[PDB]
This record gives sequence, C-alpha cells and structure tokens, in this order.
Amino acid sequence: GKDEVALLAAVTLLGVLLQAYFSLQVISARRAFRVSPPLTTGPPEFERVYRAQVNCSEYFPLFLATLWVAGIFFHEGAAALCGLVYLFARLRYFQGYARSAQLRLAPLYASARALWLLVALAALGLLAHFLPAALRAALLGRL
Amino acid sequence: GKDEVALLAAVTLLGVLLQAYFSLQVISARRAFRVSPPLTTGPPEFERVYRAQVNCSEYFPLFLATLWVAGIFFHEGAAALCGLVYLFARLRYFQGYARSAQLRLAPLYASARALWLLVALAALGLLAHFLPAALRAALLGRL
Amino acid sequence: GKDEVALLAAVTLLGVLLQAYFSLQVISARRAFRVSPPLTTGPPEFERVYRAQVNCSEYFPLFLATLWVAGIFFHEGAAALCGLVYLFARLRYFQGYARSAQLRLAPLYASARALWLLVALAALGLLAHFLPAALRAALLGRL
Ligand SMILES: O=C(/C=C/c1ccccc1)N1CCC2(CCCC(=O)N2c2ccc(Cl)c(F)c2)CC1
Ligand SMILES: O=C(/C=C/c1ccccc1)N1CCC2(CCCC(=O)N2c2ccc(Cl)c(F)c2)CC1
Ligand SMILES: O=C(/C=C/c1ccccc1)N1CCC2(CCCC(=O)N2c2ccc(Cl)c(F)c2)CC1
Repeated sequence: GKDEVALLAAVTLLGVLLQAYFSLQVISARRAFRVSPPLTTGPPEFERVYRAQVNCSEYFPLFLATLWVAGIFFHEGAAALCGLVYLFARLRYFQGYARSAQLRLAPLYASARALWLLVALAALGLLAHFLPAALRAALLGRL
Repeated sequence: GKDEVALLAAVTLLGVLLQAYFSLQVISARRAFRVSPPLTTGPPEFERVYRAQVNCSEYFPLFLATLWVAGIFFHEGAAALCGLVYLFARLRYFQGYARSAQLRLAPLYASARALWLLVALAALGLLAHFLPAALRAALLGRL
Repeated sequence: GKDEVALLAAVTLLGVLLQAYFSLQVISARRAFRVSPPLTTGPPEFERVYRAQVNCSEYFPLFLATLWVAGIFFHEGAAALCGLVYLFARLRYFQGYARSAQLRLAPLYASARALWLLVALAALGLLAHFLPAALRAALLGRL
C-alpha cells in the first residue's frame, strides 16, 4: 500500500525541500536589499526573486495534486519522472527570474510541459478506469 | 482501493484545470493592460482578474484537503458533489470579480457554503469514527 | 486503511479551520481599516494581519505534504503531534505579527522546528523503506 506510492512520497519531499530553498533565497534577498516585512516592494531584483517564490508556492499544490493522481491512476514511476522534470524546471525558473524576467520563460514553459504531461497521464488513467464500465452499460441498451 | 477515490481524483483534476484557466485569464490580462511581470498593479480591472486568481490559488489546498477527508470519512459521491458545487461557484466568483468587486460576493458565499458543507461531512465522518470507541471506553469506567 | 490515517485527517481538518479563522481575521481588518478589495495596502497593521494570512496560506500545502508523508512512512501519532505543534505555533505566529513584525519571529521559528521535524521523520521513514533493498542488491555484487 505504501510501496506503490513511495516514489511519489520521495518526489513530494523533494518539492517541499525545494520550497524551503526558495524561502531561504527570499530571506537572503530581504537582507541583501534591506526589505523589511510586511513589504514586498523593492528594486527590480528583490521583486523578481520574491515573485519567483510566490509563483512556485502557488503552483506547488497543482504539482502535488497531478503527481499523486497520475501516480495512482497511470504508472507511479512515470508520474515520479515528470514530477522530477517539473521540480528541476522550477529550480531553473527561479534561477532565471533571479536574473531577468525573460530568462525565466524557457524553464517556465519546461515546467508547463511536465504539468500538462501529468494532467494527461492522470486523465488517461481515469479514462481507462471509467470508460470500460460506461462502454459496457451503454452497449447494454439493446433489449 | 483506487475505485473508492476515483470520483475525488476526477473532481481534483477538474480543479487543477480550472486553475490552469485562471492562469490563462491572468496571462491574457497582462497583454490586455501591458502589465510586465513582476508587477501586480495596474487598472482597477487588471488587479480584479489577478486577485480573483490569487484568491482561488490560496483556497485550492483548503478545497483539496476537505474534498479528500470528506470523501474518505463520509460518502465519496457526496464529497464529489460539493467539490463540483465549490469549483463551479469559483468559476462564477472569478467571472464576477473580472467584472466588479461586488458581483463576486454571491458566488463567493456559494463557494463558502460548499466549503463548510465538506468540513461538516469530514467532521461527521471522523466523529462517527472516534466517538463509538470513546463512548465504549468512557462507559468502561464502572469497576 | 482509514484508521491508520484518522489522526492525520483530524489534524488536517484543524489546519483547514485555522485557515478559515485567518480569513475571518483579514475580513475583520478590511472593515477595521476600510481596505476595499482588490487593495492589499493600508496602515502598518492591516498589512501585518494580511501578510500573516498570506504566509500561512503559502505554508499550508508544505504542512499537508509533510504531515501525510511523515504520518504514513514514520509513526502517524508522532506526525500528528508535530502537526499539532506546527498549527499551534502558527496561531501564535499570526497573533504576534497582528501586533508587531518582531513578535512573530519566535512562534515563526517554533513553526520551522515542527516543519523540519516532520521532514526528518518522513525522510527517516522513506530511508528505512528504500535503504534495506539497496544495501541488499548492492551487497549482491560479489559473483
Ligand atoms: O533553514 C532554512 C533554510 C533551509 C534550506 C533552504 C534551501 C536550501 C537548503 C537549505 N529555513 C528555515 C525554516 C523555514 C522558513 C521559516 C519557517 C519554515 O517553516 N521553514 C521550513 C522548515 C522546514 C520545511 Cl520542510 C520547510 F519547507 C520550511 C525554511 C528555510
Ligand atoms: O496553455 C495554457 C492554458 C490552458 C487553458 C487554461 C484555461 C482554459 C483552457 C485552457 N497554459 C500554459 C501552461 C500553464 C501556465 C504556465 C505554467 C504551467 O504550469 N501551466 C500549467 C500547465 C498544466 C496544468 Cl495542469 C496547470 F495547472 C498549469 C497553464 C496555462
Ligand atoms: O464564517 C467564516 C468564519 C469562520 C471562522 C473563522 C475563524 C474562527 C472561527 C470561525 N467564514 C466564511 C466563509 C470562508 C470565507 C469565504 C469563502 C470560504 O470559502 N470560507 C471558508 C469556508 C469553509 C472553510 Cl472549511 C474554509 F476554510 C473557508 C471562511 C470564513
């Protein structure tokens, strides 16, 4: 029961730590630009490091939801692979935005690809779950 | 094991796609008002479309947590129904805010109703889980 | 199957309600300072109550992910205990920030401790899951 989800649990834990890294990066930018909380505004660089964090934070439950649904209704290893791709693309996203708001686009689109890939695999897993029973009951109309 | 959660997995996937739609709406408003990232400020309409997104993003894990706990400790179909009600109310919430910050209140309160409904069903499911064992051990004090 | 997760389901439901309380607190501060949505800016007190909410909202899925992974791969009761510690530290965090942005640091670091504690227990639970099979297959190289 726990073995069939252990790769998804590993990839989830990686995602949590990746978010702890992003929080450390924003904490470090708060000292590197003297931005006192509750302020979110500063130079065109504090805002970029900070927004990259804010975005990744928002997108994290979308990642968790898809990783777990794709991992349980389609291959767990396949879902764990896109889960690693997404997370890695996010490090690049953050690192790119932390430079210019342009250098974030390419790893942002890489993150999108992995997110749609998980959505498709979750969709195909649920389709393959409900469709045969539907096709069976639908064709059960002949009488 | 996966059949008893397949409706919750479906409703979760709907929620993920609803969030992808909200992100597309904010991306479209960024071009329709020339709002360059990392800026979140613009006309009284870019901010509304953008805030509606920000709010739905925040409330998504609350929806996921409740949908799954209510779906596992009370009827899965019942939880999947409020889960559909909440998500539908959110589309209206977004669409209302995307007009005026007043026209969002009614579908916002509809979303709240569905959220409290899931909380109650999760609460009743856990109550019915722990209470009989408590009542039994408590009454086991007579000696 | 549901009994071995019932404490994590309880602690999750507590977290959801704690977030509903934080939303009520921000709604009350919006009337107590006449801050019309979609504005997030006001006195040095509306922003603090509001930011405390925004932060807790962000950190909630990190809490959920860790609580559930630690609860399933290490003791459920132990994970449910740190889960209660984290949530309680968050009430103090909110209440401290709602006063000064300094009085939030101590319950913020208390919240961090509980978060790293869950991460370690999830890590130890997965380590103990994968490591024996690895050590076995690795030592299986003698031939
Ligand atoms: O030492 C750190 C930085 C750690 C780090 C980050 C990136 C790369 C390498 C090391 N921090 C303190 C606690 C920290 C913020 C303050 C509140 C909090 O809950 N935190 C938290 C605790 C546990 C978890 Cl698993 C989590 F995701 C968040 C994170 C940053
Ligand atoms: O084409 C789209 C729009 C799709 C759409 C939206 C509403 C209605 C109809 C179609 N987008 C690109 C990728 C998008 C943002 C960029 C990063 C990212 O992760 N994305 C993401 C990818 C997959 C998932 Cl399932 C997700 F939730 C988010 C979403 C918007
Ligand atoms: O009466 C309340 C306040 C309740 C409260 C808060 C703290 C302590 C004691 C009582 N509110 C209305 C609905 C509320 C916001 C509007 C939209 C929404 O979804 N909401 C929501 C509904 C259900 C859940 Cl379980 C949730 F987390 C959020 C929360 C605040």
